[PDB]
Amino acid sequence: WTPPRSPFNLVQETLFHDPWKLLIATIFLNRTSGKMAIPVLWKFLEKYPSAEVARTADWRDVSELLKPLGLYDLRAKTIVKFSDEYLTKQWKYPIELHGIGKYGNDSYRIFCVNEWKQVHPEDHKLNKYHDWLWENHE
DNA sequence: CCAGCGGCAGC
DNA sequence: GCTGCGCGCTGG
Repeated sequence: WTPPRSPFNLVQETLFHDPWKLLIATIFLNRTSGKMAIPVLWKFLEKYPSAEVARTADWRDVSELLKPLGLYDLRAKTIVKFSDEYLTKQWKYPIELHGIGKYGNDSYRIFCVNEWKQVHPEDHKLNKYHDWLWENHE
């Protein structure tokens, strides 16, 4: 299953191949504009390229990267725990994991698995993409 | 110069 | 079903 590319160019479209990276991106976008968040996301993924590395990170280091985005303490701790649960819990949907709610779960179910027809997003950008998918389906 | 704004956990 | 977390951005 490969989610098709869209005219909205959501970052999920280029990260769906790695569920952990896609979900980290959704966390970076919590109450944070993509214009601010996504540049720092590339910085985060360089210093921490996988759940295995991020699980062992000092949350203070992560916080330093997140500082100018806001919500730098909460989310730094969330990212570490989420990355640990991502590899230790035997989840089917990432909503089961700490730090992922409906928005991250809707993203996973549209981009990482072929479940977009079962999804009813409430995020604006997800809705743009999902509405376009129902249109151009066939 | 100023204030409104861009998910999720926990209780 | 309510609150805290939070910065730089942006328009006026």
